[PDB]
Amino acid sequence: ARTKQTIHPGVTCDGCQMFPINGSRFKCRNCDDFDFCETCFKTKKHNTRHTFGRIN
Ligand SMILES: [Zn+2]
Ligand SMILES: [Zn+2]
Repeated sequence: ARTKQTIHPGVTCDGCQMFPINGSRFKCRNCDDFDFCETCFKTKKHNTRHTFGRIN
């Protein structure tokens, strides 16, 4: 059964252009408007001084 909504309306992964992001959203806390899907957050490097907040 579908028990949680996991689509993030209006949110594109900047790493892979997933749209909309399905699953956990990782928003950069330093960039104004930068987001990763989970695969990209675990897979792609960003700015080493930047940190992501998880939005599930
Ligand atoms: Zn992605
Ligand atoms: Zn950033």
